[PDB]
Amino acid sequence: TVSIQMAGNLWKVHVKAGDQIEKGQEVAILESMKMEIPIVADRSGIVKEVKKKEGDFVNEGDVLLELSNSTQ
Ligand SMILES: *C(=O)CCCC[C@@H]1SC[C@@H]2NC(=O)N[C@@H]21
Repeated sequence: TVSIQMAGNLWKVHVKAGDQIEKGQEVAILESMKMEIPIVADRSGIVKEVKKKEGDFVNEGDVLLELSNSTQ
């Protein structure tokens, strides 16, 4: 459902399976080779699955989150 938008490392994560998010709420943060980019929910929903973890490597179009309302 939600995906990373820049090359980097998933500095922090703020979602869990079964958690709730709302469009524009902070769900992760990128470090990007010493740059800083908040990662916010592309759409509201209940989280079904987190496709990465805090500290994982990530890239533009790499998966981040899967939502029950979007994986019906
Ligand atoms: C350089 O590679 C050393 C570690 C860089 C960590 C970076 S600096 C910008 C981001 N903010 C932060 O606290 N950590 C990330």
